[PDB]
Amino acid sequence: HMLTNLVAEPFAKLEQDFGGSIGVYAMDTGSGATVSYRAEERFPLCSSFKGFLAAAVLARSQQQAGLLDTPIRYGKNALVPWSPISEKYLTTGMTVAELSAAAVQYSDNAAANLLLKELGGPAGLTAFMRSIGDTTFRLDRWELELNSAIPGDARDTSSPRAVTESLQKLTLGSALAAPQRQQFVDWLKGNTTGNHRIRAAVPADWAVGDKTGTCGVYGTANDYAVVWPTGRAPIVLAVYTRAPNKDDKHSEAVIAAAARLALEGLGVNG
Ligand SMILES: Cc1cc(C)c2c(CP(=O)(O)O)cc(=O)oc2c1
Ligand SMILES: Cc1cc(C)c2c(CP(=O)(O)O)cc(=O)oc2c1
Ligand SMILES: Cc1cc(C)c2c(CP(=O)(O)O)cc(=O)oc2c1
Repeated sequence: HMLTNLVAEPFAKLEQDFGGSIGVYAMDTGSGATVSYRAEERFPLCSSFKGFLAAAVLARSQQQAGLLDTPIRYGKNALVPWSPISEKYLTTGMTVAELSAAAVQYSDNAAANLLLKELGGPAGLTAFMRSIGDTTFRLDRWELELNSAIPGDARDTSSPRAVTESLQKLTLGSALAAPQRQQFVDWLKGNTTGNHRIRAAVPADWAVGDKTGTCGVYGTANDYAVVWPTGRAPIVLAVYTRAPNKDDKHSEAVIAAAARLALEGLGVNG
């Protein structure tokens, strides 16, 4: 409660300058201290579901040996906008692991949709999240229909708190077996799309993995991350934004600034 009260005023100023709503939940996994701002509100997931998608693939790989090596072939009709890796292998195919890495590290849309199909669609990913104790997450649609980000629409949303809680379980807790857990961490650490978001608030000598999302309407974009400061326990945090008007633009700088405030609220110098 004390740290949440500590950052309420700066968060309100930040979201008023942004012109929308900012949702943050940050957890110090050492002390258990947390910072919350709109942490229970629903925000569109956008591409941030793709991280949980790769975790679901890894969970299944614990039950099905060789799943990660399975080649997947696809047609030109799979190549929806922003498929930067999968479009280069259209004439060849890619493995499940390569699709997962592309979905996490390049936010590749075709890769995400192909893996969603393997897992039974949006309801299958939602079922995985329920299995780890997340009752908030819901995926309803595919890329790119899930970007609609309609105000008040619960489809394809979660809350910052639920995102952080599930991310902790999958990267630091026991939701995945140790080898799969480290693979998930390694994919997040290799993400290329988040340099202007949470990472922009993280000192160079701290390890960080993240997954971004950008819906492109209603000022809606996000990032979640696990941060390993040196000499203390890791921090898990989620930063989500939205705004009232369809033509409102998202802001990467606002996401980075919100991450800075969350870390400052936890007393993590850096
Ligand atoms: C690779 C892929 C992509 C999509 C979008 C789907 C869909 C949704 P649609 O294409 O019907 O709009 C359902 C499905 O079952 O498989 C997919 C596989
Ligand atoms: C896509 C996916 C993956 C897994 C591991 C599950 C689990 C674990 P399961 O009990 O099936 O072994 C529960 C579930 O309901 O959905 C999933 C969806
Ligand atoms: C059409 C499109 C698709 C994506 C995946 C993006 C992303 C990557 P994401 O943040 O969703 O992971 C950033 C962006 O600014 O525009 C996009 C536009």
